[PDB]
Amino acid sequence: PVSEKQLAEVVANTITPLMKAQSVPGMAVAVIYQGKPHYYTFGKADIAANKPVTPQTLFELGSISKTFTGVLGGDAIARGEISLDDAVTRYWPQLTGKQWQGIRMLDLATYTAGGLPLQVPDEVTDNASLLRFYQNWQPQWKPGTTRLYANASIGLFGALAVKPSGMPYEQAMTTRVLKPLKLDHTWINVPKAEEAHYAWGYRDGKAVRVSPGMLDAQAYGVKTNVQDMANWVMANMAPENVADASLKQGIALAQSRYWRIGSMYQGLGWEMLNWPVEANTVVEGSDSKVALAPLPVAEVNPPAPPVKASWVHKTGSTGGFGSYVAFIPEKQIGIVMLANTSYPNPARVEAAYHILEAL
Repeated sequence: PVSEKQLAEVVANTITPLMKAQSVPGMAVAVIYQGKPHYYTFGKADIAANKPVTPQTLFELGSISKTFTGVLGGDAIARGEISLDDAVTRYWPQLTGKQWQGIRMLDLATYTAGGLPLQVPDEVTDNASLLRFYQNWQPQWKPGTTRLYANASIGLFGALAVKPSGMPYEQAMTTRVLKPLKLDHTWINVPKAEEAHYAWGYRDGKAVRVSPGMLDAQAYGVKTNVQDMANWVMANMAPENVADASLKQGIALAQSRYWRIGSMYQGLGWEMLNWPVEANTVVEGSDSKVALAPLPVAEVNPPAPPVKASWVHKTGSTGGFGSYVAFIPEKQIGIVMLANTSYPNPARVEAAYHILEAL
């Protein structure tokens, strides 16, 4: 049974050399081992103000925000409010272009609509321009044939998934997901009273924070601390412990397997590989060259329910932040790495695999 002081040793020996090689200002780390969350903090949250990183320090999750979007969407399906096979036009009737015919909610959620772009153009600033962007979009591929990771895709999924609730995205997310799991320090909009905890991200010696953007909340705008994130991983790793029924099923639906892309499977927000897996496979798959590339998919119909023998993970970044989350349900172990500088994905995955290897 790994000793507590042995776990502390492993973490330090992997993280300190990482921060020195990658010039990382600060980092909060959480390792889940045998039903227990272990926190480790390093460096500075604010270089100028010389504020240290603490368990209450808030970091920008960037794309890991998509795991929340997927679970919220999952909860909505579990309630009967939406169906994955539903047409997108059912929820947004103004989307009249013929190219939208045949596109389902599943496609928006899993990046298989046919080439929706990585980013929403900054030229888009309101409902009118947002509608125009989608009406004029010309697909490169037919639906359900190619996966192309994109904010413009799952971003719209989240915006539409909450319409039946009648609540605004931020409210739906707080009342159906955050409050039930007691994630009291997870925000889309950081309150005045909590700003003292919001770290600064760094890029090229400059201090930056994420900028407002269309569909930002649904695709990359969540901020949180290592504690709420640790409890987020535990809720997803062991969903039987979740009290609310729709939420519990929502989490199962987000970890289901809808498509196979080589050795990886696409869930709602979450990405999975079968466990056991070699390090090289997870690491090279995380490189922008593969991760952002368009690749062919194989449909998993019926969708396969959650497989415990899986490596479930998600990378996430913003201009000045770099984060990573990974867990293996069968072994009940997980890891959270939040940093205030965006360093290469491969280096993040390698560090996490090494640490989980010692458990």
